[PDB]
Amino acid sequence: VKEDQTKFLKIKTVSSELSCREGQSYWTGSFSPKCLSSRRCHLVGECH
Amino acid sequence: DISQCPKIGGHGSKKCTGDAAFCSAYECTAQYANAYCSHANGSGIVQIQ
Ligand SMILES: *[C@@H]1O[C@H](CO)[C@@H](O)[C@H](O)[C@H]1NC(C)=O
Repeated sequence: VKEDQTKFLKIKTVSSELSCREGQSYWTGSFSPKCLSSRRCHLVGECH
Repeated sequence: DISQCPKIGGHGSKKCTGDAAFCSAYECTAQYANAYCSHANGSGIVQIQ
């Protein structure tokens, strides 16, 4: 009714972005080795 | 007891024979022996780092 109601619904367009659709993935980091050594003479244990 | 077998160029109480290492270390007899002395499978001196 004139001088009444007049309700406004607005659709603001904030932004348009070119998003990514990820495929495969994996994880990685930094690694360092540690070694334990044992020296045995011949015919000792499995020194064959 | 290996304390009885004489050391090379030494005196002992029992005739004693063995393998190559024993004959290199101790005196292996030329007569009838009383015991057989083999070298230890894995023995030695163990050192840790
Ligand atoms: C000597 O001893 C080792 C263990 O130190 C063993 O594995 C090996 O079979 C032995 N060898 C023989 C009995 O000829």
